[PDB]
Amino acid sequence: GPAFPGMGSEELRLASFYDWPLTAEVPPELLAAAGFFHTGHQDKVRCFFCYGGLQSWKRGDDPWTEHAKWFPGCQFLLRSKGQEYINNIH
Ligand SMILES: CN[C@@H](C)C(=O)N[C@H](C(=O)N1CCC[C@H]1c1nc2c(-c3ccccc3)cccc2s1)C1CCCCC1
Ligand SMILES: [Zn+2]
Repeated sequence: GPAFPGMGSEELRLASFYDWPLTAEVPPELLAAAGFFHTGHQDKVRCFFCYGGLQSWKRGDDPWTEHAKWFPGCQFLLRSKGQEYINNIH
């Protein structure tokens, strides 16, 4: 099951980005869709399922790609995107 079931809702995850500092550079819509919520500190986000954290986002970073790059064992990632997607990133 998820590490943090309370953030399993995409809508709740999106709401968490109200004070996101990088709206143009990395859209909250994409971050939330990819399982991430904003911690509220700097640009630090975390996946509700695997609890993997990511920071220091660069302009044009793709949340799903970074999710698969750093946390390829996440079951939310697997269910959402499939194994072929994860394999291709590695
Ligand atoms: C360029 N794209 C971005 C999204 C990215 O790849 N970020 C990575 C990342 O955040 N990682 C790598 C796996 C672990 C994670 C880290 N999280 C933290 C946190 C952290 C703590 C709580 C929540 C979120 C992040 C604090 C200090 C260092 C790291 S490295 C690295 C890349 C190399 C420079 C430092 C960050
Ligand atoms: Zn995850």
